[PDB]
Amino acid sequence: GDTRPRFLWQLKFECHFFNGTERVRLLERCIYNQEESVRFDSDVGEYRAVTELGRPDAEYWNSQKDLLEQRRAAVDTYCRHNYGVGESFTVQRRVEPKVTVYPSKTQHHNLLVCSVSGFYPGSIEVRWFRNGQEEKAGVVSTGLIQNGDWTFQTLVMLETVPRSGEVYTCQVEHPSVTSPLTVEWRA
Amino acid sequence: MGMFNMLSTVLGVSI
Amino acid sequence: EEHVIIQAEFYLNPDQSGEFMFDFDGDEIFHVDMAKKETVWRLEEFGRFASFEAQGALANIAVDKANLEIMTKRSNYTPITNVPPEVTVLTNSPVELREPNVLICFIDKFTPPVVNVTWLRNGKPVTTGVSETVFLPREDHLFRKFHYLPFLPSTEDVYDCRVEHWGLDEPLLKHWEFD
Repeated sequence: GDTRPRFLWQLKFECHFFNGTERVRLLERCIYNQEESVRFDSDVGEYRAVTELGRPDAEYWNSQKDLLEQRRAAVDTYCRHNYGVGESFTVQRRVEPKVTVYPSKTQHHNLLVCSVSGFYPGSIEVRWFRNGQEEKAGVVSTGLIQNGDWTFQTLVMLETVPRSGEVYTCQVEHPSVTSPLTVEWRA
Repeated sequence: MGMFNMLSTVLGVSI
Repeated sequence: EEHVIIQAEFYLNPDQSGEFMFDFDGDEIFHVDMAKKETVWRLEEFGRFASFEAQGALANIAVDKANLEIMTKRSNYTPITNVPPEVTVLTNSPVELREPNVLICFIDKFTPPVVNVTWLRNGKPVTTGVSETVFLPREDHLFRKFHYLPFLPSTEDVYDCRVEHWGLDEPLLKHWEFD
């Protein structure tokens, strides 16, 4: 039923940037059937085998003085270069989130949901206040969700039986607004 | 416009 | 670290297909389409700030296929062992009646990168304006993929994401319906 065996080879060149381009590190990785076999780590400057399968390639590639010179240099020619190219629309991308509050039930209301949609980048702080007192216990969340199209979303819920006369406020802080967003949900 | 660079895969050892 | 940029390629036999894409912090920047031999940007505004020479990517894949036959042999022809995906269906944003939305079917933590995905509206397969990402990388060397179905949310309709993969017994149906 298409039961034929599969053989899979994957390559990853990862550039890791710490504090801008101040410190950059390269990992070239060769992966056979989901096991990494050889790797080039800019911090070593030679290939090392990771499994027995990789030993031939590491020895062989380490003989090509040309290849090695090229990769050692790659942290300039490839990583820092590309960072430059894309910086303007990847690193500095900001997309403000949309915030909605709305009541709910649990698998008469018992749940206040605070939805935060369509923001970038991923890091956000969402908090619940009753009048002015932050509510910490009884908050549950979906955690940060990535949509795959350069936005994120999250739901942050608060288990409460809302008493009338109280104001619940969901407050969001995010690198795209220079002042926190709020949404009230009264009585 | 900047041009993105790529790294070239190099051939392994055969027998 | 602040950020990571991954150039990620693969080649898979016997299906004889390989992708080449760039990832920034887990989002796709662009892939190269082996079929139409050109570069495809994940968002239009990217292709008007930067560009990439697609040709060289084919060069890499040809090499990758070469290497794949070398490894298949060197490993004494031992094949990949299937890892079945996990799937959740999600909307783009909280749904309001008669405003456009998108159903997201998120397929995660599986290998090899071959998965058949079909959308179902009230049980009939539907395909109008659907779209997909390429297979995206993970640090464990499994894959992720997103499938998209734009829709006008109504009381009437129920939707399903059906995912078939070699690692699963029967296929996975993941349900969604307006509340």
